[PDB]
Amino acid sequence: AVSRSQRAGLQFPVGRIHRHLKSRTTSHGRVGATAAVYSAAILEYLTAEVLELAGNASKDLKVKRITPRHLQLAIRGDEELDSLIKATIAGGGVIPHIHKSLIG
Amino acid sequence: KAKTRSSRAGLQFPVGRVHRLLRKGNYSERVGAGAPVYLAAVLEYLTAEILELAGNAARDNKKTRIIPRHLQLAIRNDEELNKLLGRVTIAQGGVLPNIQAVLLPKK
Amino acid sequence: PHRYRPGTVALREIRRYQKSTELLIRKLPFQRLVREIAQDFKTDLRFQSSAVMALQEACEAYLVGLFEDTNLCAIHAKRVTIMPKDIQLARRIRGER
Amino acid sequence: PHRYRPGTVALREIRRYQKSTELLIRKLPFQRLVREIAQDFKTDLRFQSSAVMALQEACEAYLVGLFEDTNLCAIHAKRVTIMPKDIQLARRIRGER
Amino acid sequence: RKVLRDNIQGITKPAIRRLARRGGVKRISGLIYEETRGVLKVFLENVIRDAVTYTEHAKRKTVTAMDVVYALKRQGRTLYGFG
Amino acid sequence: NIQGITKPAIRRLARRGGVKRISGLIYEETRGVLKVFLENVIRDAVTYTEHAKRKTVTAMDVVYALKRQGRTLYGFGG
Amino acid sequence: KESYSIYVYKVLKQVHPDTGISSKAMGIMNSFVNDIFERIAGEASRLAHYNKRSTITSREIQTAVRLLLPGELAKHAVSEGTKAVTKYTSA
Amino acid sequence: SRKESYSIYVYKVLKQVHPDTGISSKAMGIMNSFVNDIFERIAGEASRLAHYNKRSTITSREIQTAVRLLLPGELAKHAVSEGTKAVTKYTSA
DNA sequence: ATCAATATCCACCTGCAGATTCTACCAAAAGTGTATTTGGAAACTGCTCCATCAAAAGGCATGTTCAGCTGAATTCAGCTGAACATGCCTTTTGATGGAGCAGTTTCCAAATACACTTTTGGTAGAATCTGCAGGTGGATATTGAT
DNA sequence: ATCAATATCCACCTGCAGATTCTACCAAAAGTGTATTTGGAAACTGCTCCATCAAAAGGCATGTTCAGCTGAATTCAGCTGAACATGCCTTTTGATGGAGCAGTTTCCAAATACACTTTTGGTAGAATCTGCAGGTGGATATTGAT
Ligand SMILES: [Cl-]
Ligand SMILES: [Cl-]
Ligand SMILES: [Cl-]
Ligand SMILES: [Cl-]
Ligand SMILES: [Mn+2]
Ligand SMILES: [Mn+2]
Ligand SMILES: [Mn+2]
Ligand SMILES: [Mn+2]
Ligand SMILES: [Mn+2]
Ligand SMILES: [Mn+2]
Ligand SMILES: [Mn+2]
Ligand SMILES: [Mn+2]
Repeated sequence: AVSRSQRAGLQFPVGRIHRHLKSRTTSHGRVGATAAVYSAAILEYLTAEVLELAGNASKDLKVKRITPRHLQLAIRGDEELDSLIKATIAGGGVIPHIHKSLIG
Repeated sequence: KAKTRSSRAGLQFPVGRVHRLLRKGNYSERVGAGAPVYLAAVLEYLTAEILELAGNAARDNKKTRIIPRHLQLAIRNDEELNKLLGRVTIAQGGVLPNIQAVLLPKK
Repeated sequence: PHRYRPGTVALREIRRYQKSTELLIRKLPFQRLVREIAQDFKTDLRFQSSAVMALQEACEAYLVGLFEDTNLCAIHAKRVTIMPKDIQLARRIRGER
Repeated sequence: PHRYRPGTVALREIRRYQKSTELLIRKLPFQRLVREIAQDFKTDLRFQSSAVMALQEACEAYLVGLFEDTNLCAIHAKRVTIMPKDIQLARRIRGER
Repeated sequence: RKVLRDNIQGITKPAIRRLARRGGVKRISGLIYEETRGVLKVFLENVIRDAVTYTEHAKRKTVTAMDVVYALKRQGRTLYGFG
Repeated sequence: NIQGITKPAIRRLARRGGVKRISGLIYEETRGVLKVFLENVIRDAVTYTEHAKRKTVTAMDVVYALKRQGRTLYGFGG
Repeated sequence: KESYSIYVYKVLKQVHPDTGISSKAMGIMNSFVNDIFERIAGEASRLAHYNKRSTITSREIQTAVRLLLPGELAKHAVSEGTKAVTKYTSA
Repeated sequence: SRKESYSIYVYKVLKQVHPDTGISSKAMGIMNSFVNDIFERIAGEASRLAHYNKRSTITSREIQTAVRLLLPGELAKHAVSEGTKAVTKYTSA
């Protein structure tokens, strides 16, 4: 009582994120009181958004656990997530697409 | 008597300034004595490599003064520099003359 | 009345502009376009004149690069005429679309 | 007896491999190639088994990515059959050459 | 003051042709001139948006060449020649 | 070894990429590309290994190498 | 050896209490969070240095967010960040 | 105010390679962006290397590996030789 | 498009085992409280350089006419790549050891940070130098018509 | 093939905007002396990693046959390039107020730096359960043929 995450009403660990930011900058740089809070908040939000979309993907396949495939379905199917996350999702596969001129 | 660190390493490029910049960037907690030396040497070698080829381009166009055009001709005609700067734009550099063969009139 | 065949003068122009380095878009119209786009994002901006020139160098290099790639898409379809679909293929493959 | 037309099974396979996510190269050959290439850079190396898997994933995603652009290039040339010139165009426009 | 409108059409058909010539293009279909404008505007929108974000962050009212250079670097179109 | 990457395996990769009909010259072209890809990632990865004074290429070595090459991979430590 | 799994899992429970997450999927989420953090921290670091500052403040985090996220995502991210700091500085 | 630059060092190196040859200010602008760009790519990679290996200190060894990750083959080899040379010379006082 | 056979698919269940989840304990974070610092924000303000105005000129943009040759369409056949059933061997799989080796500690020598206190190289303009842009004219292609 | 009709060199010429030198403060490099880490070297673990071995299993290589796709060939409507007339608006050259960057100071609000005291998330064994992968039986899709 009381953790910085709790003060700010976040699940994500403000204390840790401050420590990481402090490591990026050095003892010769500085980190503001709230930069850790803000950063933590941004990370939690984007996490929730991906989990929200991937969770729908897994329910729509009637499945309890989110898997890499559901993460790929959710990401690649959402225009804003798709442009933000150009990384390769291990075990994601691709979205089914067959070009018009190739169908019988 | 004060003897310059660049001189101790046998360099033109400023070892002291490069050390200061390495600290200013907070790239890490400490900076070793040899890091700025080594880094100065690399930058100087790359500069030399580019001025050598740009200088040669200038001569081919019968000019005394290197311009961005010469710097471009020198970069793009060299395979490794072209790769090193493969996503860089050189203002007022132009392009290399290059016309695809199918576009030429068929004699 | 002498008359160059179609394509002779286009080849001459390629050689001419591939040899020079001058900006190929007129400066004042490009600057008005910068000012118009920027104003729709934020009112009452001023511009350093070098910032407008940096933008024009960038745009022109970008566009020349795109046309190089567009040209290879046309040639690939066994054409010499570049078309909107060549541009779009180039930008799709470049990851811009 | 029975025989599907050319293209029929092809489309069937596309649908099947676009549905699934299992790696499509066999692990042992792939692992063998990785170690061979690696040996030219540094002799006597071990590999975390996760490092080999990370490579195979990055590598399959890349080639699958590349076949997509390749296909767009073949379609652009009014073909349904990909050829090396299609791969070369895609790799060129991508800046890998 | 004065209203800014339609300045995209300042990017003329001959300027586009010229740019296409430097890019080694010999023949240009009629529809290219409007595709190119569209493509140009998007490119410029994106660089200016970033350039102005840098400007606002520095609490300036003036867009500096450095703002633009940083914007171009952000988008992987690194530009030499302007600081 | 590079021929360990077989015609049907290359065929499957193209299928996932939505390709219907494949010229016979593709399989060799693909192996050359695949080889250059691995050469570049592996070289960088080994450079990280060797910097760490290790003899064991780690998943993170590869992840850092992929990231360096703008082929960021998720699910192996970053 | 640190991870974000605990936190990812808590957030999973808020948005989908019925849903679980496989191990491999957790791996992706971890990569995701480390990636976005480095991107933002890095841009925020550059912003401060561009302006001859040594402090990464929440203000840099915000511009960094505006530079990195595509549109609706940025709007909402910015709102969440301000909401979190507001709550934090109230106490 | 004072605005530092690499211009006089570039100019020295130019004279060594081409005593007869000048450089326009615009070209010097480009050489300057070039040197900052490379400095930053190398310092950046070095910094990451150090952090990956839990090291607080960037030394010639980090710069070297960064050089090997950044430069394409032949330029890497020669840059390494020149850097190594300059360190061994520097450290022999 | 239907008459009929051949295989693909697609549901809806189902049972196993590889993964999950849950549950039980110990150190490095993470939080509190003092004390000490300091980076950068507020407050003039000197003073670049940005916007704006004017005005004269010609380089180019615009719009037109005309037809060369291009893109698009259509047709055809040699032949390349898909489909398949055949027959085999390489990859998968699953402990089992063995060992090489990543990953910890324990000194301390070497190296780096820090704090002053002198010294000097690099910078901002002033002062001098001089490459070449731009303008012109004949020599040398280059092209396109008979 | 010749030539006419233009385009394109290429070299010779010379004042001026722009580069190269020359000076004059100063910020920041370098020299010391002291305090502080660091991250190597040896002596050793406990993994994971390589290496067999050893089934059977799949998946690959193989050759045949032919559907249908790619290219080559041929036509032609009409798009787009070349040339031209006309004149607009960009470019060039200055000058001017004044916005607003930016260069020095000044003192807190906000930062680091300890010495604390708690607590949390990483870990290594316990306690289910999701869903893979099969097995049905039912349409479906696909292909040859009044
Ligand atoms: Cl803050
Ligand atoms: Cl060092
Ligand atoms: Cl089109
Ligand atoms: Cl081909
Ligand atoms: Mn507007
Ligand atoms: Mn070995
Ligand atoms: Mn201060
Ligand atoms: Mn044609
Ligand atoms: Mn036939
Ligand atoms: Mn001096
Ligand atoms: Mn001239
Ligand atoms: Mn199933």
